Amino acid sequence: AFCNLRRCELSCRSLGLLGECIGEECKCVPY
Repeated sequence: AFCNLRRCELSCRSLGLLGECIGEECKCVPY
């Protein structure tokens, strides 16, 4: 499976941030 970027985003949105995928995993970004 791919990284769930379309849900990673909604998760970082709860912190007021953007979401981003690196390799197979999720992080948040200041963008």
